[PDB]
Amino acid sequence: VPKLTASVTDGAVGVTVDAPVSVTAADGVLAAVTMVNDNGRPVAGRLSPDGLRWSTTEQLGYNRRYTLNATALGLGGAATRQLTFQTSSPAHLTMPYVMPGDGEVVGVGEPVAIRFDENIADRGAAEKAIKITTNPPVEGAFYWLNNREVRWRPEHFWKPGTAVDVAVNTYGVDLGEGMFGEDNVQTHFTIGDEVIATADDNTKILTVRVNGEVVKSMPTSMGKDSTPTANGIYIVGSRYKHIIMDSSTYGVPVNSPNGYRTDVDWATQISYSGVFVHSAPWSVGAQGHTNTSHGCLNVSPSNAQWFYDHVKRGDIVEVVNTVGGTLPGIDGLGDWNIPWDQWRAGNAK
Ligand SMILES: *C(=O)[C@@H]([C@@H]1N=C(C(=O)O)[C@@H](S[C@@H]2CN[C@H](C(=O)N(C)C)C2)[C@@H]1C)[C@@H](C)O
Repeated sequence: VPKLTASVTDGAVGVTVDAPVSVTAADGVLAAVTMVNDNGRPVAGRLSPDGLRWSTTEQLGYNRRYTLNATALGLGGAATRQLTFQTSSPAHLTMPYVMPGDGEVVGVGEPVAIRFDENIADRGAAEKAIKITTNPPVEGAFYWLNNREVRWRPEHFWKPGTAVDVAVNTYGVDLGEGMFGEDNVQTHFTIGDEVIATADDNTKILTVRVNGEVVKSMPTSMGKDSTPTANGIYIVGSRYKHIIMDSSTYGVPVNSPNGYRTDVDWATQISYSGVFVHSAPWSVGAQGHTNTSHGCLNVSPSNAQWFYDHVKRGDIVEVVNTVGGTLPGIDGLGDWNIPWDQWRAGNAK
């Protein structure tokens, strides 16, 4: 008689739904295989052309009891078998979100970012549920920025032309304290040209290199000694054609000495802390000579629009020789300031 094997055991509980359920027959073929819930609704499944193996084709649900019926037929006759199991019952669910967006072309400094809408109690599980593929292949590693967002990057800036595939396979995974993934998330992106801009406080020149060659110099005026621009490696973020900056947000009333409601053009964000490269017509005389800002890299209106036009998310701004300290590794765009050994060793525990 034929032999039936399944990837689940009869009477099992807490069966995780991160995996398909499969049925195999030896010494015969599968005539039929059905799987239903406790309202007798069938789960989508597929039987191989050779009749040897069947598998479910759609996500199983949480809190469900499934009944599997299978019948195989061979030379020695027929065999019919049945089992029931129950799936995980989460305490909570969390949903993941991943940047950069799918399809995007990004700069050589862009990390893979996966953000959850709940605190992750088992970072180790989360990391293992995330599969990142790279071509040309390159070693990278996970580091957590806070309790909800993990980052991934190589030791050195990405090589242009690298395809990155990210499969966040969290559905059915116990992420700790009864917390399970709400769904999977998939994304794909590509690394473009190496663009690295360097602001040297010694010279007050912001020089932009594309694949190693200067294509632009910009006189700049960085943060004054009271509020200096931090040295470090910054990752380019969002850009805006026009933006305001209110001191009303952060407590300071606009009708106060240090208050400021300021219309700003051509702003390219390079740190979560609020450092921008932007249009500063009112500082043009100081640019290339004196620092005058609150930290932002002030450039001329046409130098700011050039930057907004030719610089992309993930490109790099390196700041050097100023009187500030270093940008925090965990700023949000400060990832490269954490030494590799510390980054690679991670903080999953
Ligand atoms: C660029 O100069 C823009 C930003 N304005 C700033 C400001 O005047 O405060 C700074 S950020 C500043 C640093 N910490 C403060 C804060 O919110 N915390 C205490 C955490 C705000 C920034 C470069 C433009 C608005 O001036």
